[PDB]
Amino acid sequence: MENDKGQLVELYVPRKCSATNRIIKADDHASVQINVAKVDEEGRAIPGEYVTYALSGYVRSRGESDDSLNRLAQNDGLLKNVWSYSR
Amino acid sequence: PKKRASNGRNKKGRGHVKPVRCVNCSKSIPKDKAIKRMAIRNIVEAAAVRDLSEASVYPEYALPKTYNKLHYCVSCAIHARIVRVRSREDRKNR
Amino acid sequence: GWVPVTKLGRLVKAGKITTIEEIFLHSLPVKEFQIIDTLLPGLQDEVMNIKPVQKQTRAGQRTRFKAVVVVGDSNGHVGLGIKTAKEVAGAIRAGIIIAKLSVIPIRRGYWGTNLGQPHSLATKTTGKCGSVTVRLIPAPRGSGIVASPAVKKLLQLAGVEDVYTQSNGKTRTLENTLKAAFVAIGNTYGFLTPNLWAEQPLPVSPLDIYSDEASA
Amino acid sequence: VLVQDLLHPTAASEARKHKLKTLVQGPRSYFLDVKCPGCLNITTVFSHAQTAVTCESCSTILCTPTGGKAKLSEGTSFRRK
Amino acid sequence: GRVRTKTVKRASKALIERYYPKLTLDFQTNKRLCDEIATIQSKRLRNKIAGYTTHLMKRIQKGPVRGISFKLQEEERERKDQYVPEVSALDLSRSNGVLNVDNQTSDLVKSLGLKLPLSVI
Amino acid sequence: TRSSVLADALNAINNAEKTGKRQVLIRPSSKVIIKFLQVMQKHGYIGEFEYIDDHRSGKIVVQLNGRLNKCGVISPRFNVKIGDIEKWTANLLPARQFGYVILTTSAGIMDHEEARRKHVSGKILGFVY
Amino acid sequence: GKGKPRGLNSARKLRVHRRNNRWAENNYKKRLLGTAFKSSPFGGSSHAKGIVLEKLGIESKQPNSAIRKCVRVQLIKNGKKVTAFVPNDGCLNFVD
Amino acid sequence: MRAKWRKKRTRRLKRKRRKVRARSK
Amino acid sequence: SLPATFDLTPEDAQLLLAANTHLGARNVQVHQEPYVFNARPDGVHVINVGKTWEKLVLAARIIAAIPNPEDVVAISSRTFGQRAVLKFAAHTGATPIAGRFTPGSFTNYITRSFKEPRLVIVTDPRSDAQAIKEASYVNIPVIALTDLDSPSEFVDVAIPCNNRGKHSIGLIWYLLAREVLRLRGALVDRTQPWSIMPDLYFYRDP
RNA sequence: AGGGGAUCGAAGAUGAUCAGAUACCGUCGUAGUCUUAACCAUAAACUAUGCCGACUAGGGAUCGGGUGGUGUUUUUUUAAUGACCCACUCGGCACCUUACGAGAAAUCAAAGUCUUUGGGUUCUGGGGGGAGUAUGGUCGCAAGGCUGAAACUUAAAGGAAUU
Repeated sequence: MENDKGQLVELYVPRKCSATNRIIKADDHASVQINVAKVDEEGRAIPGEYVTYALSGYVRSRGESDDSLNRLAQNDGLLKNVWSYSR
Repeated sequence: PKKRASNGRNKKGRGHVKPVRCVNCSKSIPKDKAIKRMAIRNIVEAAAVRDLSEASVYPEYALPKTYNKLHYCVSCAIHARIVRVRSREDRKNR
Repeated sequence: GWVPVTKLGRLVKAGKITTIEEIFLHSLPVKEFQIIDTLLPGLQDEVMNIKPVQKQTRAGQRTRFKAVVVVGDSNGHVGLGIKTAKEVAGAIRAGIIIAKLSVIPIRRGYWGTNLGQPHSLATKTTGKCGSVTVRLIPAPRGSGIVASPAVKKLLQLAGVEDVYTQSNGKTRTLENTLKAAFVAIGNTYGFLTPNLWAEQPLPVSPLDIYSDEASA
Repeated sequence: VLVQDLLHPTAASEARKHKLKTLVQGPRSYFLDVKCPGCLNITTVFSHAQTAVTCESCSTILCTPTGGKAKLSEGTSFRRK
Repeated sequence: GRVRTKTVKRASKALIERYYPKLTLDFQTNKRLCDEIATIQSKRLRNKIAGYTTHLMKRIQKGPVRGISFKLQEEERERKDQYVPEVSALDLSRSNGVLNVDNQTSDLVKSLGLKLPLSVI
Repeated sequence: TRSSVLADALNAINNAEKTGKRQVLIRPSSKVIIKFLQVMQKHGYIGEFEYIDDHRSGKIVVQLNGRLNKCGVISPRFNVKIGDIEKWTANLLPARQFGYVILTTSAGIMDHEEARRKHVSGKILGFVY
Repeated sequence: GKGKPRGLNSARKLRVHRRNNRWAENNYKKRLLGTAFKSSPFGGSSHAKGIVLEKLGIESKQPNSAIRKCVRVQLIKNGKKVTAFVPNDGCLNFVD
Repeated sequence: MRAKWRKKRTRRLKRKRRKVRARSK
Repeated sequence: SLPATFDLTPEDAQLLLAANTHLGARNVQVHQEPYVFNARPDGVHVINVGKTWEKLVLAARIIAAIPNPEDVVAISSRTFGQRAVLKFAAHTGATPIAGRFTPGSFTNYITRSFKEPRLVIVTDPRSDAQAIKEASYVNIPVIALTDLDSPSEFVDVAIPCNNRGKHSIGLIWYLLAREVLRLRGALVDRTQPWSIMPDLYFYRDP
């Protein structure tokens, strides 16, 4: 939130899930942050560079966390043919 | 409070059945509600077949078994120790 | 001495994490009441009441005291904790620790002029604990916290300057209505107000970047 | 699945659903051409005829009524139209 | 009853934990050795501690039991951790150089990796 | 039987959002539903809806982004005046900053803020936020 | 539908159902039936004078032990026999 | 009392009241 | 993407189909598992071994993303993967919970088995429900060797494979160790096969 | 009001047990239990959950119909048909596991989509007794059914669970 002069009021602008856009609550102790290492040419991971994926607690509880992760992985190019939009 | 999903016993979609009679105290109970135990016991008691075999005409081979179905009321089944109470978790067990 | 056990305790003691916001942002679990007081040194305590609870035994009762303690500074943080103990003072001491461990932040807002500082709540938020429901409707400036004295004190330690309140059910149960009110100020960030719609990069967890100062 | 294409279903999914539950409502029946032995006299016969069709030239049963698909006579040949 | 108390039970297991060979397979020889090892203020208590220890000394001879952890348990299983079958490690063996598969499994092979030995059943 | 078409469509949309689904099959079909979807698209609460056309009522498939919270209908369609708009927005919206009461009026289907500027009022359809 | 009519032209049904349902209220029945003007000894009045017929003494109900030192007074307007209560200590001596 | 026995008692009492009623009316 | 050298080689494909890893379960199959590929006449549902490889290498990248190689935790309650976890916990770092997993290693902060992991790799999620349940409370991603019928609750990364067999469980652990070791930078070239036998991770009957 | 009337059996007659037992137990036994024609309009008549419509977590079994698979078995080995196996579909009686969600809880695929309160519609309840009583109507041969109070009295009853 902002006031009239433009400085940013309200603290800790919260994160959102990468599958279904929803604010991750502070006490929502069911949401994990998936980190994927980046390979480059030689086939070795480069420490420090990660592909950050966030999944909310509700998606994990449903059991669609695996389905969502492959969709994001395939969309960003991590995986190739593990997902099918026209199921 | 409610105890079982099947309130009396095994009746969902009928509404009414022909009742049966208990074999012990002659109590009238619904056929579904009654607890039935089948008796497959032999016509002779435990052991004693060898005594029968020696005094048996023909090469034995008879060994008849009596078959009977017994219907017990809730009061008689518990009293006769045929049906015993269980815990709430064990109640759901079939 | 503290000798923290958790990774978060080691990080805050070493001085790596200097704000409670990072833990709130990353939803890092914490069970160490040193962590909360170190990052929030202006942290106060206010006990509503002590209600004994009795369990019947073979010979006499086993009277124990139940105390409700609120922990929270008046600028955006609040926490609640309930614990039973044989001694009333021990229950209060344990209640402070639990309420410290259950410190939650607040999303303040305005009834609206986009002019000053966040006084009321951003949206309407309610929480239910048993049968009691507590509605927190935003209120104009100068209205104040119109509610029961217990929840008014809890909201005054949460940083809210003005709000509207509605309650339904057996509100006389103080513990239930406190927790129900606590959930109400806990779901404020849950609401997705259209201002928080722009996409942002996901921050890397502090533990991942500070794994060197972890364990051993 | 939270992300699936309800707008372009696969062939297998559409062939499995009921005719009233597809993306667009369409029949599952078909029309067949049956010829009596010897004479051609082609005629069109529904899959579920609900009656006993006879070519007007020859008084011969070409199909028998059935609750589901009509059962054609043994001495007949069928072809999709 | 002769049910041993946990005090003599836990101490006896701790004695064998670090002292495999010291406690001999006989009661009298190691009964005084237990006194020399642990600070026991009762002659009766050390008598029962050695009795359970000697009995545990006999049982381990028959075979391993629960809660042994005697600094030598790993010695066999660190030696018995390299079975590594010499040739037939369930690969390129157990058949006539061809893998027995089915029709549907073959369609999986023709997906991307059709260059393999197949034996459709 | 089926009384209102927009009520079923909005209920299905709300259920899909609660189930974390980005799509929902709207199948009572209508023109009010289409217009109700257009005004939602104007404020970005939904994605893209494309209407499947059979020779019957029809079906609508709308892609949902994780920005909608609750969309409902106000049945019966009350005859809300121009001075009662503020009262309705004070009982159906969380805050005055956001939230749009979608009402049907003699100038078409639109939200409460546009009604104030055009100085017209009609029947109340529902609310979106 | 929450068990209630919800049409834009259905107002008589709600109005009628409200009329019968409000009769279950004790205050609604007490006011409209006007039992205070028929059966109430005071007849819808805050005070009522009378004549002290006799001095009375009643015992307390359970968990208690006292004599309340009441009085039986006949109201003037109604002419009904009504028991009263002299509140303060040592106040029966004043009355007669 | 049981509901059946209370209802039977008040029904018999109603019968007695109606029998007394028939004598005057 | 990837340098395209991580595709399923015929050597790895031959190994995977030799242990009957593609052989799934019967009609029991959750709707959350679309990896099934046709169905055998007997009733066994065939799992596409190709989708397993991309999911296997995805897990390897996730494991390699962990900076310190002790937050990785491999848990197994079934006796068919006890040796695989122990060897995986000795070749690629990580701490083993092979055998009994006490209820509270992740939540109770004063216990002698208290650890704070960043990634949990269970063998049978149905048989390791307690480990998954506690991992949910403390915000830790879960990687499971799941089958078509196995539940997917609180499981973020799935590894389609056969869990009703010592051969398949050991092979997946062996392949996961191979991929993660290459990504770390200790197994030199990615083309040369590993110098240890895949049967090392296997569990003997005695 | 007739027919029928074998077992069981409101009443009743006896045998006991018991301080008392016209109750439980035993032996008889009328009305009744069956049916014809005409009445009675009640029940824990309960799934204590009104009817219609839409959406929402999975899994298996089963009933009825339909579809497909050189599927199996069957008569004349092999056509049909029928009976089974597998897959799918529609309507059902239902069931197993979870709890997004609801509830005071017991529990619920609704008892969910209700303080983020609105799909359509009907009926009922406003503390416990008095009381479903009194009276007035109405139906019935009667027994009884429908509608249905007041005076007066009380600070408690009542529901789910914990020790």
